[PDB]
Amino acid sequence: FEGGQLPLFRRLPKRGFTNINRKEYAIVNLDQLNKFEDGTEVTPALLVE
Amino acid sequence: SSTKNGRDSESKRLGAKRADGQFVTGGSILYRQRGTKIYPGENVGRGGDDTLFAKIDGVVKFERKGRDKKQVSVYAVA
Amino acid sequence: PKMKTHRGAAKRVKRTASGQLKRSRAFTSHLFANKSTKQKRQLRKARLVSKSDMKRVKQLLAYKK
RNA sequence: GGCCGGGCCACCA
RNA sequence: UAGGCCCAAGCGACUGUUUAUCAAAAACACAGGUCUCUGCUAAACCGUAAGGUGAUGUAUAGGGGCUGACGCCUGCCCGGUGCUGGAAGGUUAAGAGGAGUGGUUGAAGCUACGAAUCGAAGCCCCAGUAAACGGCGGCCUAAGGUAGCGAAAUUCCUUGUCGGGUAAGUUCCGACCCGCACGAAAGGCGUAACGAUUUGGGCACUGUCUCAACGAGAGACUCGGUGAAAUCAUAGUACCUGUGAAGAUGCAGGUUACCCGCGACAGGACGGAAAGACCCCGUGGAGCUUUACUGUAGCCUGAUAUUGAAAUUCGGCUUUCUAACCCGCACCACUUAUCGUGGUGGGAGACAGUGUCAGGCGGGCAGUUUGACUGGGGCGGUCGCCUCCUAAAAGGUAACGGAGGCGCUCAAAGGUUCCCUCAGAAUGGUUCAUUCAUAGAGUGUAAAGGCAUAAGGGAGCUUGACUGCGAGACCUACAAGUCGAGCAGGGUCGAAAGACGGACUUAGUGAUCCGGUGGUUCCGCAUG
RNA sequence: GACAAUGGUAGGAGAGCGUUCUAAGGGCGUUGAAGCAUGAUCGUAAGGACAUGUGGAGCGCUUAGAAGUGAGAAUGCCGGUGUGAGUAGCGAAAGACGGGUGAGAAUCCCGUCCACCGAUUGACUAAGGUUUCCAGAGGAAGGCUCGUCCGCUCUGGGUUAGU
RNA sequence: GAGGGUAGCGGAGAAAUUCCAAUCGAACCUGGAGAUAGCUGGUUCUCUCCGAAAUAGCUUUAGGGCUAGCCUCAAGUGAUGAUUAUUGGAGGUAGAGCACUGUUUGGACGAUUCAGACAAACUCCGAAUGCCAAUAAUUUAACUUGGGAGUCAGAACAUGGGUGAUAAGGUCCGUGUUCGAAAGGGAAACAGCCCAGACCACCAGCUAAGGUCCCAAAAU
RNA sequence: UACAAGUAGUCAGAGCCCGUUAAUGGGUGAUGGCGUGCCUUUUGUAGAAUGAACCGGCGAGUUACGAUUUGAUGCAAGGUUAAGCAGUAAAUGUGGAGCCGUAGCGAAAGCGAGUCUGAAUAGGGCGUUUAGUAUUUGGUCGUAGACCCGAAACCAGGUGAU
RNA sequence: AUCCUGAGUACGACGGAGCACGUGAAAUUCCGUCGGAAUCUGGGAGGACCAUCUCCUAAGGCUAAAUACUCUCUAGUG
RNA sequence: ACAUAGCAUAUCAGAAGGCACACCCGGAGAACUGAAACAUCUUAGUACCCGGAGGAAGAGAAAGAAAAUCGAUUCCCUUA
Ligand SMILES: [K+]
Ligand SMILES: [K+]
Ligand SMILES: [K+]
Ligand SMILES: [K+]
Ligand SMILES: [K+]
Ligand SMILES: [Mg+2]
Ligand SMILES: [Mg+2]
Ligand SMILES: [Mg+2]
Ligand SMILES: [Mg+2]
Ligand SMILES: [Mg+2]
Ligand SMILES: [Mg+2]
Ligand SMILES: [Mg+2]
Ligand SMILES: [Mg+2]
Ligand SMILES: [Mg+2]
Ligand SMILES: [Mg+2]
Ligand SMILES: [Mg+2]
Ligand SMILES: [Mg+2]
Ligand SMILES: [Mg+2]
Ligand SMILES: [Mg+2]
Ligand SMILES: [Mg+2]
Ligand SMILES: [Mg+2]
Ligand SMILES: [Mg+2]
Ligand SMILES: [Mg+2]
Ligand SMILES: [Mg+2]
Ligand SMILES: [Mg+2]
Ligand SMILES: [Mg+2]
Ligand SMILES: [Mg+2]
Ligand SMILES: [Mg+2]
Ligand SMILES: [Mg+2]
Ligand SMILES: [Mg+2]
Ligand SMILES: [Mg+2]
Ligand SMILES: [Mg+2]
Ligand SMILES: [Mg+2]
Ligand SMILES: [Mg+2]
Ligand SMILES: [Mg+2]
Ligand SMILES: [Mg+2]
Ligand SMILES: [Mg+2]
Ligand SMILES: [Mg+2]
Ligand SMILES: [Mg+2]
Ligand SMILES: [Mg+2]
Ligand SMILES: [Mg+2]
Ligand SMILES: [Mg+2]
Ligand SMILES: [Mg+2]
Ligand SMILES: [Mg+2]
Ligand SMILES: [Mg+2]
Ligand SMILES: [Mg+2]
Ligand SMILES: [Mg+2]
Ligand SMILES: [Mg+2]
Ligand SMILES: [Mg+2]
Ligand SMILES: [Mg+2]
Ligand SMILES: [Mg+2]
Ligand SMILES: [Mg+2]
Ligand SMILES: [Mg+2]
Ligand SMILES: [Mg+2]
Ligand SMILES: [Mg+2]
Ligand SMILES: [Mg+2]
Ligand SMILES: [Mg+2]
Ligand SMILES: [Mg+2]
Ligand SMILES: [Mg+2]
Ligand SMILES: [Mg+2]
Ligand SMILES: [Mg+2]
Ligand SMILES: [Mg+2]
Ligand SMILES: [Mg+2]
Ligand SMILES: [Mg+2]
Ligand SMILES: [Mg+2]
Ligand SMILES: [Mg+2]
Ligand SMILES: [Mg+2]
Ligand SMILES: [Mg+2]
Ligand SMILES: [Mg+2]
Ligand SMILES: [Mg+2]
Ligand SMILES: [Mg+2]
Ligand SMILES: [Mg+2]
Ligand SMILES: [Mg+2]
Ligand SMILES: [Mg+2]
Ligand SMILES: [Mg+2]
Ligand SMILES: [Mg+2]
Ligand SMILES: [Mg+2]
Ligand SMILES: [Mg+2]
Ligand SMILES: [Mg+2]
Ligand SMILES: [Mg+2]
Ligand SMILES: [Mg+2]
Ligand SMILES: [Mg+2]
Ligand SMILES: [Mg+2]
Ligand SMILES: [Mg+2]
Ligand SMILES: [Mg+2]
Ligand SMILES: [Mg+2]
Ligand SMILES: [Mg+2]
Ligand SMILES: [Mg+2]
Ligand SMILES: [Mg+2]
Ligand SMILES: [Mg+2]
Ligand SMILES: [Mg+2]
Ligand SMILES: [Mg+2]
Ligand SMILES: [Mg+2]
Ligand SMILES: [Mg+2]
Ligand SMILES: [Mg+2]
Ligand SMILES: [Mg+2]
Ligand SMILES: [Mg+2]
Ligand SMILES: [Mg+2]
Ligand SMILES: [Mg+2]
Ligand SMILES: [Mg+2]
Ligand SMILES: [Mg+2]
Ligand SMILES: [Mg+2]
Ligand SMILES: [Mg+2]
Ligand SMILES: [Mg+2]
Ligand SMILES: [Mg+2]
Ligand SMILES: [Mg+2]
Ligand SMILES: [Mg+2]
Ligand SMILES: [Mg+2]
Ligand SMILES: [Mg+2]
Ligand SMILES: [Mg+2]
Ligand SMILES: [Mg+2]
Ligand SMILES: [Mg+2]
Ligand SMILES: [Mg+2]
Ligand SMILES: [Mg+2]
Ligand SMILES: [Mg+2]
Ligand SMILES: [Mg+2]
Ligand SMILES: [Mg+2]
Ligand SMILES: [Mg+2]
Ligand SMILES: [Mg+2]
Ligand SMILES: [Mg+2]
Ligand SMILES: [Mg+2]
Ligand SMILES: [Mg+2]
Ligand SMILES: [Mg+2]
Repeated sequence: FEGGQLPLFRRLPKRGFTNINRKEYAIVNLDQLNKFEDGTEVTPALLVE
Repeated sequence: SSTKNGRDSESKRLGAKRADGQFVTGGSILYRQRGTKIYPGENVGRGGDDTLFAKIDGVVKFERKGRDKKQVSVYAVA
Repeated sequence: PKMKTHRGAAKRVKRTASGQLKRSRAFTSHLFANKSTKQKRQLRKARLVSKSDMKRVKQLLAYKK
């Protein structure tokens, strides 16, 4: 509340929307794959385990 | 009765914004004014509202021009 | 009980990596004949919520990460 | 704004 | 123990009624007058309804408004508002009526919408109505105040002026009319009688007074008994002049004063009592009003259901019918019953009533709103933006300080290249010429700052009054606002360097939410 | 050791005092705990001891934990007690004396005289109250004084309907 | 008189906002309920260090609030703080002047000219100061990021000004000090003036303003 | 202590009377200097502004759940469970669903140490070039009456015409 | 799949209500008024709507436990 | 007129009223308050009132959730 001055989150516009089908991925970088031995077969099950 | 007066506009904060001998970067405003009270000199530009601004990095120098006129230049620091 | 997010605020800002809030610009709805070309072009560019305003409104968006 | 020749009706940034 | 009386004026006719507990009155009522509604299941009123009051009444009756015995009377205005009646011309809702279109599946089809036109009251229009609301001039109107009264319960000026009354009369009485601002049923003017009414005068009479004295009793006072209260920071609590939050027991300097009672008095302790009723303030409350906003009880009107059969006439209109529905109609039974139910007649009848939907009216009732600044508040003025002065030679800087302007404009008054130079004066001529003329002209517009690099004037071409931006900087609480080199894309003008992202600069504007329109390699709820 | 700093409202920061309860450890107490009272005691403060009297059964200390944790003001709430003060008042009026009773008498009983009401201060019904009525005994409180008296206290009684 | 009836969004009223169980512009009781109170009052042990503000902007805002300003605590960063000297610069006040605008007095000549004046919104001129900077002396800050605030009634004095009347202990701005939040000495007394900033103790000393005949310390 | 002018004390001080937690002691006090209570509220109160007769007791920032920050501690590219079950109303064991972090940018599709805008191999915004997480003490905020007391009023359901 | 499989029903318009959701792109559920289906080649839903696909089979009824509370009772706790 | 309504008699002992009616289901349903005013909205389907019960009540055996499949209802955690 700003004492009756129009508050900041009313003087600014709304923007955008939310995608219902938004896909978010789990991310593994190359540096995190360095913990496996040479010749390993990397799989989501192995990354989770 | 009542006064017919009571009005004024917002003060516009004109005048010098950098000192003679001071180092400024390019784009720095040196002087706000109405008209050419001070003229643009060397490496100094004059904006649409008559603002004087430095076009290079360098040192501000206020100098006389002619008999009754002034100018401000900026010179590259060696 | 849980604190409640200010939903109006939540519709107008987004959190940045450093924890700041990216905001849209006022004066961008109508009356565009009265604002100059450069004014509108530069009003297309997003700003941040100022630190003075953050001091006032931070708790309203504590859950919006 | 609607309709008819100024009158009725309509108008929740 | 047992009326004081007389003269005169205002108000109200009268007896009566009223603020239990500061108002008894001129206020209310009243008999009388008038207007208006109401044909009986009356109107009006209470109640959601049933049921009631009205009334076991029936227009010589009942409700509501106004006036207020009686006497003489009650003028002008119907433009406005209300009320009443007309016209079904314009406008309008539900509903009907379906031309047509979008989405989807070449279509059906399903689906979202959708114009002809039919469609009530109201409102608009016309007329009337003033013992309806109201109005009763300063050429204007709807019309401009009749009778009577008038310095008044009304007259500001005002103690109007004159007369009477008194030695002396702002009151009183009688006149005048110059009625700030009387006036005819929110009645005018009178009026015998009446009045714990208001007002002026007089006789009687008096301790009301000159002017106070004495006497009786009850308290007070002394003694025995009994024995509270408000109040109270601690108190060994002086005055004067001063000081001080601007009126001192308590501070300063003086002055005065042995310690403790008792009877008295009220100048102070801003003495006690009641968180000032006045005044202001609170985005406090409550009651009341209305042509404040939004509603709503109710009522009016239309469609449709209940709800059926025939016709006539132009989807309607109209007429007839009976069998739904209705009867606070009659008789009959239950039943010794003015309820009810049933039966039979009569009346009425697809109306009414009631449900749902729709339009209208609706301070009758309800929830609320009705700004701030302000040398208290109100009234007046002001509220955003631009320029100047105040402003103290950076910037900034207040007052209901002193002055002005803005809510645009221009297709050139923008861009570029080329060229050009003013106002004024003097002197000559039935606008022109010469000479001076640093600008004393002009610059779209207010002022200031600038401008003869012209930023002022003219011409050619033109549209940079571009798209994507943007180092850095000014200003600044925020939101905003301002300036900007330079890079890229595509140009204009220029021989070229180069200039151009509107205008000599600084006003000419308004956030968000919502909605409309155009585009869109975005999303679009199993998939398209 | 030798230099500096240390006025302070709103307010920020730090360190401590004390109260009740809990855990663990270690103690005190009928050869007298807590509480209370007095004292010329100790600590920079909040505060801590000791001695003596009273009291008569619980209570410290250490470390840590938890709070209904600290009052002088709220026209604060409750209780007690002051002040005003031996002050105001003691609620419409005619009593006097004799005798009696008694610890005590203006005030109770009895007597005489006096005085007041008498369209009522008399008599009887109703409402309302509900034992206040009667007798004997009493005098703490109540009675605006007193009290031997009482509508007060104790004990025992009292209301009878065919009309 | 008795027995009954009308009940609070309501009754009743020969009407006064009048009565409805000793206060009726809407009775009383209980509940919602700890209504709400941007208002008043109150808010309890101690010491230690630091220590404000009474302003700006916006506000149905004006004795409220919000951000900024000023306080505190903690980490960072490190010359960026302060003062002076010197040097450079921006700007138009005081004064002065009349070159422009406006005002004004006396001559002269036939508007100009001679002489002499006036100005917040006049300037041919123009200080002192203050301000912005740059690189030596002294000095001790400064800034950034977070945790916690309070403040938004100010007052007098001096001085530059508006306003008022070259009135006000008036009012509104600029500048400085003090009070606020500051005791001590002086000004008789006396927040705001003068001297001066109290860690504690001392029956030591030197001074400030102000004083030295007695009150009453010190020069008759 | 009866010649004295006052917020009642304080500093100085004879006289008299006592004798202790034995301390450069205790009680009283002629006489002198200095000195207008406290609280609240204020620009400013001795204030003739508020509040308190006195004494005693009682009487006001609390707790729960979220957020943020600081300190502490465990683990660390990881940290941690919730309900539940077992257990003594315990600690604790088990429970990995879930949550936060290890990656951001964008309205989104998306792309990714980048990404968005943009025609751009340009410029610019936000990012990258490690540190988090769990519990808990303290501070503060939010939802709750939220430091305490106090309206006038509003609504609902009852009770009243002695 | 020869017959049966809940009819004034589902559903629709208007007015409302309940759904976190204020009529909105508002599906899904219920009430009043008025209208008003289909019949396994059927019907309903998958957030307007259409087509495909997917899931289901309304308009009849019954059902313990896990859950809520404490005037109580018994045994205990702080 | 048949009939029915009605009336008399015997038999049954079904209802009535109460509550801790705390929890539960339904009917009906505010206001102060918050929005720094206020009407939409909020307080809140809360308070109060009324009806019906049980030891629990309600719900319940898909014209469901979904989009790789699950398989009545309810309740706790989480999603958030
Ligand atoms: K008329
Ligand atoms: K008329
Ligand atoms: K006259
Ligand atoms: K008059
Ligand atoms: K007072
Ligand atoms: Mg200005
Ligand atoms: Mg321009
Ligand atoms: Mg737009
Ligand atoms: Mg009369
Ligand atoms: Mg009479
Ligand atoms: Mg009276
Ligand atoms: Mg009076
Ligand atoms: Mg009287
Ligand atoms: Mg009748
Ligand atoms: Mg009359
Ligand atoms: Mg009359
Ligand atoms: Mg007439
Ligand atoms: Mg007419
Ligand atoms: Mg119509
Ligand atoms: Mg119509
Ligand atoms: Mg007058
Ligand atoms: Mg006389
Ligand atoms: Mg006369
Ligand atoms: Mg009249
Ligand atoms: Mg009349
Ligand atoms: Mg007489
Ligand atoms: Mg006497
Ligand atoms: Mg006596
Ligand atoms: Mg003083
Ligand atoms: Mg004085
Ligand atoms: Mg005096
Ligand atoms: Mg004195
Ligand atoms: Mg006396
Ligand atoms: Mg007196
Ligand atoms: Mg008084
Ligand atoms: Mg008051
Ligand atoms: Mg008052
Ligand atoms: Mg007064
Ligand atoms: Mg109708
Ligand atoms: Mg009203
Ligand atoms: Mg209200
Ligand atoms: Mg005002
Ligand atoms: Mg005023
Ligand atoms: Mg006005
Ligand atoms: Mg200056
Ligand atoms: Mg300046
Ligand atoms: Mg103007
Ligand atoms: Mg204007
Ligand atoms: Mg030109
Ligand atoms: Mg140009
Ligand atoms: Mg779908
Ligand atoms: Mg789809
Ligand atoms: Mg200190
Ligand atoms: Mg000091
Ligand atoms: Mg603190
Ligand atoms: Mg501590
Ligand atoms: Mg302690
Ligand atoms: Mg104890
Ligand atoms: Mg306590
Ligand atoms: Mg007290
Ligand atoms: Mg007392
Ligand atoms: Mg006394
Ligand atoms: Mg006496
Ligand atoms: Mg006395
Ligand atoms: Mg006396
Ligand atoms: Mg006496
Ligand atoms: Mg007596
Ligand atoms: Mg007699
Ligand atoms: Mg007796
Ligand atoms: Mg006695
Ligand atoms: Mg007795
Ligand atoms: Mg009642
Ligand atoms: Mg009466
Ligand atoms: Mg009254
Ligand atoms: Mg009145
Ligand atoms: Mg009364
Ligand atoms: Mg409540
Ligand atoms: Mg309260
Ligand atoms: Mg300090
Ligand atoms: Mg101020
Ligand atoms: Mg506003
Ligand atoms: Mg001068
Ligand atoms: Mg002159
Ligand atoms: Mg002159
Ligand atoms: Mg000047
Ligand atoms: Mg002055
Ligand atoms: Mg002053
Ligand atoms: Mg000043
Ligand atoms: Mg100071
Ligand atoms: Mg001082
Ligand atoms: Mg002093
Ligand atoms: Mg002094
Ligand atoms: Mg003097
Ligand atoms: Mg002195
Ligand atoms: Mg003096
Ligand atoms: Mg000396
Ligand atoms: Mg002396
Ligand atoms: Mg001496
Ligand atoms: Mg003497
Ligand atoms: Mg003596
Ligand atoms: Mg004295
Ligand atoms: Mg003294
Ligand atoms: Mg203060
Ligand atoms: Mg004052
Ligand atoms: Mg005092
Ligand atoms: Mg006094
Ligand atoms: Mg007060
Ligand atoms: Mg008092
Ligand atoms: Mg007390
Ligand atoms: Mg709090
Ligand atoms: Mg805060
Ligand atoms: Mg079935
Ligand atoms: Mg709904
Ligand atoms: Mg729904
Ligand atoms: Mg929906
Ligand atoms: Mg459906
Ligand atoms: Mg039975
Ligand atoms: Mg039975
Ligand atoms: Mg029961
Ligand atoms: Mg029950
Ligand atoms: Mg509100
Ligand atoms: Mg019930
Ligand atoms: Mg029940």
